[PDB]
Amino acid sequence: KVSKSTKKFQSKHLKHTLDQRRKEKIQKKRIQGRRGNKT
Amino acid sequence: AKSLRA
Amino acid sequence: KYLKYLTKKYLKKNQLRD
Amino acid sequence: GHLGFLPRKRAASIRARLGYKAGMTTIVRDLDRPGSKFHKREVVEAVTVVDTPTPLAQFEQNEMIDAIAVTKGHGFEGVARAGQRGYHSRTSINHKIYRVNGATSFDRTKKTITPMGGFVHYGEIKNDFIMVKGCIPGNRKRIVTLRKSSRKALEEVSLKWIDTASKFGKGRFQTPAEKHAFMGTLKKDL
Amino acid sequence: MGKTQKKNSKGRLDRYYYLAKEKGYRARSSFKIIQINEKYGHFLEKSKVVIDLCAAPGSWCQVASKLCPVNSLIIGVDIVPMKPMPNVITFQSDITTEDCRSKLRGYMKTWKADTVLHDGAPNVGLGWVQDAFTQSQLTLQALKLAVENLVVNGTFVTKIFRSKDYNKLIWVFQQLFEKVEATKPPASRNVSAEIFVVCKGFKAPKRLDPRLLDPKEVFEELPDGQQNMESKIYNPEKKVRKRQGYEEGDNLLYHETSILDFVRTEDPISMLGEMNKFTIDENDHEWKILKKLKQTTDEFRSCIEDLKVLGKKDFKMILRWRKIAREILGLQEKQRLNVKRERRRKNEMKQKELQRMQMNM
Amino acid sequence: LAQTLVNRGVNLQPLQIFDSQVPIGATP
Amino acid sequence: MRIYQCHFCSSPCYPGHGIMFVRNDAKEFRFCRSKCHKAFKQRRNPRKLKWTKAFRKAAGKELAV
Amino acid sequence: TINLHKRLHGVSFKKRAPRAVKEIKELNQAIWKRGVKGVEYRLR
Amino acid sequence: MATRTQFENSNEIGVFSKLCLVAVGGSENFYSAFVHTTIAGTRIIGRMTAGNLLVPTQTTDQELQHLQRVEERLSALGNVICCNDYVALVHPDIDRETEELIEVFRQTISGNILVGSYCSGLVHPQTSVQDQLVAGTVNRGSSVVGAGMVVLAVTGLDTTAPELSVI
Amino acid sequence: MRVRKRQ
Amino acid sequence: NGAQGTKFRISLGLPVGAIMNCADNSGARNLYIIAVKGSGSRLNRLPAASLGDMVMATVKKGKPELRKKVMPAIVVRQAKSWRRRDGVFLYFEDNAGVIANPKGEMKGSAITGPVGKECADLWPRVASNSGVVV
RNA sequence: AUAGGGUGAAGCCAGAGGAAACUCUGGUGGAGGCUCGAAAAUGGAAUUAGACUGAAGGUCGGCGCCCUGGAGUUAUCUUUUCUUGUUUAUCCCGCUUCGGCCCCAAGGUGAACAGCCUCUAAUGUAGAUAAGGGAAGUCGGGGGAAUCUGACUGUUAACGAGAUUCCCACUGUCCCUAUCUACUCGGGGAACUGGCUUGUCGGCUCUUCCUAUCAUACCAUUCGGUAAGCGUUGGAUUGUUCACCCACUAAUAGGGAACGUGAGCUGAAUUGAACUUAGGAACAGUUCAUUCGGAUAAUUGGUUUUUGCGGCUGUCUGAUCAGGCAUUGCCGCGAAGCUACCAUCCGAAUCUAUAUAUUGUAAGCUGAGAUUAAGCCU
Ligand SMILES: Nc1ncnc2c1ncn2[C@@H]1O[C@H](CSCC[C@H](N)C(=O)O)[C@@H](O)[C@H]1O
Repeated sequence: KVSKSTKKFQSKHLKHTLDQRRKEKIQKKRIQGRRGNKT
Repeated sequence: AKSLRA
Repeated sequence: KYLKYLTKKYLKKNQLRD
Repeated sequence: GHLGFLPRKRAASIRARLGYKAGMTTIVRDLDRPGSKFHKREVVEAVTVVDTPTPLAQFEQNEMIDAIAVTKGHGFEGVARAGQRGYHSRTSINHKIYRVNGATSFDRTKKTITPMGGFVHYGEIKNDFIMVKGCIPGNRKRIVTLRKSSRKALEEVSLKWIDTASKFGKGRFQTPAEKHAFMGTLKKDL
Repeated sequence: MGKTQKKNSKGRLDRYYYLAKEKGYRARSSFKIIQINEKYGHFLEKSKVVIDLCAAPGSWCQVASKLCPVNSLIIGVDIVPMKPMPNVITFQSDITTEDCRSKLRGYMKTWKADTVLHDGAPNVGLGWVQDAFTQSQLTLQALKLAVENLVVNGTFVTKIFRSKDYNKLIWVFQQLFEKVEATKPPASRNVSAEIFVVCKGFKAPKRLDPRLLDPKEVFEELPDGQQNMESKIYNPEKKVRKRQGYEEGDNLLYHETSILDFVRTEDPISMLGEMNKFTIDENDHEWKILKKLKQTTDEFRSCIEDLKVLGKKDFKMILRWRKIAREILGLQEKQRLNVKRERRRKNEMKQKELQRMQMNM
Repeated sequence: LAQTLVNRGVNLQPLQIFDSQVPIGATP
Repeated sequence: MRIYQCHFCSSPCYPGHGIMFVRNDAKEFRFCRSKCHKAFKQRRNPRKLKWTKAFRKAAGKELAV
Repeated sequence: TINLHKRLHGVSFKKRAPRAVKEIKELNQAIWKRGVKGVEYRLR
Repeated sequence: MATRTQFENSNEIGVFSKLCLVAVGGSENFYSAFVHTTIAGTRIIGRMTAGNLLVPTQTTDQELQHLQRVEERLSALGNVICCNDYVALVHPDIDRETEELIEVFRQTISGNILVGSYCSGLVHPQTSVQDQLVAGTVNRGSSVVGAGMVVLAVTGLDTTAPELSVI
Repeated sequence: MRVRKRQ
Repeated sequence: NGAQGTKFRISLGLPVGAIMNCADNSGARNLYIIAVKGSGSRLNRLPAASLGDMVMATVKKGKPELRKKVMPAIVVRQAKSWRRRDGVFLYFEDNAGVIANPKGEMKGSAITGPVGKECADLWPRVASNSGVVV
């Protein structure tokens, strides 16, 4: 049985969280080169 | 070749 | 309940349920 | 296509300017055509039976005749031009007559030209029929006007067998008695 | 399609074509050996003797002349006439005949060529089933010419149309050279199936095997060893169209064996998928024993007369019948372990207690 | 100077030119 | 000119009807319908299917001797 | 006996049960027993 | 004998004849040179029959009436049976059940399994001495001597004088 | 005969 | 050329580019079709071959000396159903052909498997080399 | 509000090697930048009982604090169906609401959060099928191998859901289209001929016309005359070009429609063979291909909303029986109809309509049972 919190999150926040995850992955991939990226 | 009208 | 079920079945067998 | 048939409009009437087309069947004949690669051999071919008295609700053998009839129509269809297709009047020439019923000199089966269960969309042939090699313009139940007029026209046709199987499906029997003798005894017939 | 000119194609006219025209080179292909030589340490400058087979109209010869030492011996061999070039000795003769051998020997007085580079190609348009094979044959002939004109540790460069007979050429090259490698320069437009293979370190054997350079058995075909397993389960699978010919020793295209051979064999799957029939002998004692069984009835014999119309449900029955027929026919060590374990546990407990003594600082 | 012209593609011996790929009148 | 019998259902085959398959084994299979041909292609056993004459002769439904 | 197999022949499924009434005009229950797409071939 | 004839401008006398059975054609020139018959509605009589008469199953009942039928895969009886009144060479792979219908010897003409088409005796020029009867060509270099002639020895017009002398 | 087109 | 007599129409079932088995013992395995002799003319229509029709083919699989150039071939088996004037539609297991010369003599010495009746009649050499007919 | 699935970090416990350190194997623990959803050319001056919505109509982790034992059906069967310290962690199995880190919400199935069910004539688009071939179409279409290329180790290294080329397999992309289901033609337009000129970019492919004729006709092949009736192809765009390469064919002739003109792509018959003439021809007699056109469905192949028969998967009618849903749910066959160069029939060269058969042995014996005209016969 699905929990209520899961039901709410999968219908209210799942899409934008996935979009943000994709955008973060794209930013990470596009920044692999570009010498001058130090911690 | 030979035609019909020939 | 079992007696009621048996009586209903017997009535239906004799076509008296209605 | 052909510019000689330029008017693609419907015919004036079903009687193109006489017999009723019944259907088609198949025959096999012993060919005697000297000089041909099929000399002294057997050839199977399509023939059309035209009923010439009909179950409608409304010449000699070894001779070539021409049939005048109205083409079967198919209605409007979209030379890259859209319009009437069919229902044209057409004359088809040099169609050899094969028979003027189904038993040949080689097939000893007392059977009639009518198939098992009759033709499709046409009953049994209860009257005289003209059996013409090939296909004639117009579909079944149409009226066809037969008319008179190469070694082909002089060939003598020796019929060997006529296909009288049911056209109403993949028939395998020539007579109902043959089917009854093949299958045997059924539950109903007891 | 459209029956258009080749010059009207989208990639036929290229920047390499115009670059070769500007540089005076007779073909854009001249750039290919320009880049290949730039990949393998400028091996033309260290050659000093050059042989170029099928060099119409001399683009590679021009490149060699511009790159190799000034007074080198670039010799071009062709089948079509070639426009003469300065400091290049070009002549016309078919390389697949003794005339080419005689002319080359006349021109190769005593020197042995340090490099042989071949760029031959047929008249493409036949169908590519013969074009690729005839190009491979041309490459093998060029190798046969080169093997007798190359010094030890020589370089041989050739162009092969990729096809089924390309790994065979690579293997043959590996048996006569130290390092064999294929490549494709940028000026080798990526729609083309041509690949340029270069091989360095010529072995130059004293007694070379002629049959290693004979096309009669270099291009020998390979047999098949398929499992023949789908023919028992997936009978109505519409097996892949058999367009690979028949067996050499097969004339009737038909096989039959005794049923007892099927019983005694170790591989029933292979025999069921190959035979057309199993023969029954009615005067054999083994078949006399096998006949009086609960099997060998209920449409079994009829399934044996034709092993091509059965299906899985009958093949399994036959296999079960074959199975039926085959069936018918110490304390001190433990104490030491305990002692060492007790010592280890005592040491660990002592260390843990000492550590806990000092974790309230 | 001989090595330079040899690199250009001029066959010369001490200096007279036997054969040059490019003209010597325009060679720098 | 001879009435053959279908390889599958043993029903008569007449000139023109059916399609014949020639195996590489120089064996001719004559069929009376596309039904029999399709049954043969799927490697269906004629004796198992009840409508064929092979089933009827292998179960005593019709005399065979 | 009404042969609804012949009368409804060629009609799309989605309108078989409604149109069936048109070839007749508790019987509505017998018409719609099997839904829109299902009408018995013969009815009494 | 020295007889030269063609069937419709074809030198292969053995293909269309055998002795005598003559193929049915569009003329009577071939028959007059020498039984009009067809085998399965074909003119190749010599390569579809054998005798000193065996016909395959492809022959119709009518043709068999016109002229013993054998049930065996290699329907080209004239190509797999080189026979005379006494000795008959056969195909190596022929079935046993028809050998009882045909002295029968399973042999090849120097590796040629078609004994009835490469041997007529005259055998093809490629025949080795051990298997060898004279090895001689026919119809101007045709190694197929069984089908290129019959043996009277009727042969195609294209036969050269030395070849006819050998025959 | 196909008559030509006169000027 | 080299065919004996006339020919009738058979259902075309082998267009250009098709690959068929090699039924003679010349050392080849398959033949790849590149052209058809006397096919006709029509726009966008691929030339197609039937049994008994001489085509030009190349040996895709076989002895290297055999696949040196394009060569004539004759189709002897057809997988496409075709009509037989005796009154029967028929077809074979697979597409097969035999290598020959422009005059119609095969390079091999025997033919494996059944040979179409129509093909074994146009070409007397095929009838001589064939072991099985129909 | 910060959810869920998987993976399983420190730390802890039990074993083996080793002087330790440490490394292994098992469990536990539940963390994260871990992951997943000459000059031409048109002619010329969803309604009528049925159905639908289907409960999503400071912080974190684990342990401790809805199902089950009156009404409905009953041909047969069913006591049934609905409702009232020993801590898991090292320290001292559901739904709703002690220690590291810094707005409410039912049940059954789902060997997958998912999803499913229930209680309170023509045209166009999409989809499927199709004999033989298998990318022959077009600029260019499930596995294997090798090259080019991008961040970059210790063997032709590896890696990238990067690109290219070959091998095998498959395919309606094509030859060449045909059938079924659901919804549902604008063709066309809007620096001046002063009678010039000739013999010394598949960019327009339902077409029409010109002759300055390539072939066929008449006077082995060369030249020329009448002649426009008729016909003037399939592949490669894969290496090299100054522009072509390879075959079939009777031949694969040259041009105008302003540089043939823009919804798209960079750049009415025709012809060829075969027998005989005739052993390197022909007229006479005779038999057939190719192309084109007209028509037709006997057969062969294809197609199924007869949703005709039979099967299977999931689910629901208390269970068999008989049925419904899942856009033939997925399959096998297939009638009628339509249809195929994939089927058949016919054809001096000049002047009726249209906007018995099929499947396969029924429920409880049996080629049984079911369906058979709506465009079958009777
Ligand atoms: N069998 C053969 N023998 C000799 N030369 C051949 C040949 N086959 C093809 N050739 C020639 O080889 C040439 C290859 S193209 C030349 C490749 C090279 N880039 C260059 O320009 O020199 C073709 O033009 C062809 O004419």
